[PDB]
Amino acid sequence: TTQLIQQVSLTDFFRPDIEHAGSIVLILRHPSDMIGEANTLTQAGRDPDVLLEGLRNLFNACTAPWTVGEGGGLRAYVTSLSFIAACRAEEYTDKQAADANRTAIVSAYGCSRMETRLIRFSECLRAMVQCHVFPHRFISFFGSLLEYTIQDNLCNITAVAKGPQEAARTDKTSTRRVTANIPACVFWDVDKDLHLSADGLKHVFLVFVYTQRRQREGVRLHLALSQLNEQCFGRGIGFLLGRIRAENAAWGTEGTRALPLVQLSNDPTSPRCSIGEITGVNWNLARQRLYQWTGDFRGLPTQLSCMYAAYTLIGTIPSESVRYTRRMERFGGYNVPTIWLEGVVWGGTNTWNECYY
Amino acid sequence: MLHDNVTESLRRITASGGRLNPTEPLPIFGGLRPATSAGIARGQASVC
Amino acid sequence: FFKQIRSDDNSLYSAQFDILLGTYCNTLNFVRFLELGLSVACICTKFP
Amino acid sequence: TGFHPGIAFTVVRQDRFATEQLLYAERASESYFVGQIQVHHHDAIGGV
Amino acid sequence: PFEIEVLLPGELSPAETSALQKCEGKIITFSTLRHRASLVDIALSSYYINGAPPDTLSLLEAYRMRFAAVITRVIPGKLLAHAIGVGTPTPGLFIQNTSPVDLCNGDYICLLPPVFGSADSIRLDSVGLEIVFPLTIPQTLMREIIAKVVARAVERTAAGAQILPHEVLRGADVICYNGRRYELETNLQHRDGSDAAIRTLVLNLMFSINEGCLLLLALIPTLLVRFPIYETISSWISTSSRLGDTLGTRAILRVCVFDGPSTVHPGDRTAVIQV
Amino acid sequence: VAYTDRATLNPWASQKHSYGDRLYNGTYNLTGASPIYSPCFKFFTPAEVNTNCNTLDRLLMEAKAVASQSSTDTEYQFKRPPGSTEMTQDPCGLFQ
Repeated sequence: TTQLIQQVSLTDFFRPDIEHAGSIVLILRHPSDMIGEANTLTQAGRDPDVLLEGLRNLFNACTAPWTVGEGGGLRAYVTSLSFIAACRAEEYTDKQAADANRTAIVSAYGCSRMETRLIRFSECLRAMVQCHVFPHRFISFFGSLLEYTIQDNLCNITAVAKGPQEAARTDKTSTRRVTANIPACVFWDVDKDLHLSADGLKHVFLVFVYTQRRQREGVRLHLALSQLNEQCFGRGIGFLLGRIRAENAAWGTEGTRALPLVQLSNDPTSPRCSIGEITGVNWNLARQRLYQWTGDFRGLPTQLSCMYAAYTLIGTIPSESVRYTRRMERFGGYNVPTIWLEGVVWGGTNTWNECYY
Repeated sequence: MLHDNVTESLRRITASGGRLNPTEPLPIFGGLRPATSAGIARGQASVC
Repeated sequence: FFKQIRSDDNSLYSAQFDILLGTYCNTLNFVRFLELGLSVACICTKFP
Repeated sequence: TGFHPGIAFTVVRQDRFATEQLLYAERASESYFVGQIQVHHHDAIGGV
Repeated sequence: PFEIEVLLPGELSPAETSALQKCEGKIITFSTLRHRASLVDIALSSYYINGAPPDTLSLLEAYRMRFAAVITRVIPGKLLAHAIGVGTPTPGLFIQNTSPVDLCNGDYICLLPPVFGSADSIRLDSVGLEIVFPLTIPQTLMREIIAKVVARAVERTAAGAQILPHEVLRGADVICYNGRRYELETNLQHRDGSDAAIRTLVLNLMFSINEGCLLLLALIPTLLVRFPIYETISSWISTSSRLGDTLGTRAILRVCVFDGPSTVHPGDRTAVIQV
Repeated sequence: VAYTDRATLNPWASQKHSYGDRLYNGTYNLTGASPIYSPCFKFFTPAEVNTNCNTLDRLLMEAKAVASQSSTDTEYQFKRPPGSTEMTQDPCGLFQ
């Protein structure tokens, strides 16, 4: 009834040893595509190679740094949700839960070359949202972790693709069943902000809030759980994010007379330009003036410079009146508040809807 | 060095009179691997 | 530790145990002086 | 040009060789436990 | 499981029936689903409209209105296929990569008419028909391919219409994926598909954009510090909407690779799951 | 230690920050991006070790055919490919 996906990768962003069974795991595209997209989509005036500076130092502080460029299949493919949650923990509203998860992921990992890795990833995302290379097209989604095998610094993991959560058999734990586990920092239900009844079926989304200013950019990651419709979620999110939308509309771009067309077309006795002269023999004295309009529009907010969020459907919960449970348990050698979701069917294609308003 | 021509001629001269050298274009954000040669003679060469 | 499971859950189960594989020891032997060949180098006798 | 400056050098080189080894073990060197086998059905590219 | 059987023709040349065996895991597209069918509907002859061969704009419409299927195996006198349609639980579904771009795990599949180069296809001179197979590309790359190929066409019209060309450029366009650059359309000459298949596409795309960026400039003149005026609005909405439905993006398959190589090159076959 | 009549043989590659030490230590990461192997790396690295048993037990436990540090496919002796599991006995490396 369910399907599985296997993949081997480097363990510098993901550790299937400490991560609990049932957590979310994401994958990354090849970093070589970032520069090819940045040098062509960077806003006019901005420096396009600050991303390259921010990117090179990331792998310089990562094992096997001489293995970038060929993509033979031995790169850091997958990553964990808690990793990004800890990298951007200074931006979530739940101060204590954020910093607790941060120190926990620092201690449970190598804890020697981990803090440097985190700050490199932090400004890496900061430079990612500096040239309109938004990190919602480079971060895909995998199902919850089910089984793993590791020998040293290289792991083979398998996760569910789509279907019921407790329809698999992990077959090495105490029980043969697992449930979805998430850090309490990313969880954010919108219906209890929008003040509507929470009964019935609810969808799951991932959002990527963007802040665009001068030398100050921010990117969070929230796992929203709402009963709102497939497309109506966009109109719902704008009501809560109305501030950042207006901030971006004014601080997004930092790098002329009208014409009365309908007026002079409603009235006659205007200079006409019949097709007889556009045939193409002397098409300069025919169009000598005909108008001037002195018109040009170069610097204006595009629909891409005012974007502030991008969501995507992941799964639903058919059981009405969900009863998600939040509690603190040990994660390595530290305790972190995790929320436990039961009976969630994965599915849905990876299509991102961008909320630019 | 403060002068780019200095280090460029340095790398050029060093590549001259050797076997393994970085490729001429010198790509940015790469691994800097030498160009593969034809068949091998008598075993894997060892660096000194 | 309170619990509120419904008519069923998945954790009503999952036995797990540590086992012992037995112990092992060793026994020493005893040596007597007369059984050795060195006893033919002296005339042993008692004197309370 | 062949002018010898006032400096000397030492070289270091590492090589590897294939060799045939020889192993000896004791009678009761290890305790070995074998469990029971499991079957796992799964899909494939043409079949299962 | 719902399967469709394509009846192989009699008296086929050994060179043709051989090449048909090569395209094992390729995608065909059926007009109306039935357990038995001929070769006429698979061939290009069923695709062309108004007598003339089909147009890339129409090919996009054809792929939406028409139902797709996947070949599974070829018999010396029989051809079978499975559907991606209603609910059929097709087991061991594998497809062959036809696009020059690589694919990885967790990538969704979309269909696109051949735009880059000349479409490779089986040609049957004995019966007089040919079978054209569609391209399979990832989703994240689809929206940018269609935007680059049509922007290139407007360039050529600009260089010709303007008395002088504005030749100062950045070099050559290229799409990169998994650290591999494609470098499409090196030369300026060899206008094989400049205005051959994408002529009507760039035409409709050049008008609806011109009205949108002008109707606003003629409705409220505050932006930059006898007449219908309503029929134009209804005509613009109806047109811009329709052009939006055709230039859609709907995934049809997902690359689910178990116990195998992650990345796949053009020409290899991999197991996919019905989305 | 070996020759108890002089400090070092050459005073240019044996100090805390001598030229040879700065060139390769393993803790300075000067040749991090270089894909070629360097045989002189195992002689300039402090090789941290904790004291748990006596020197004889530690010596007898070190020689256990540790993993390789090169490649058997290329012809330039590149660095060890990540994931390749082949054990090669390494004498004269635990003796320096």
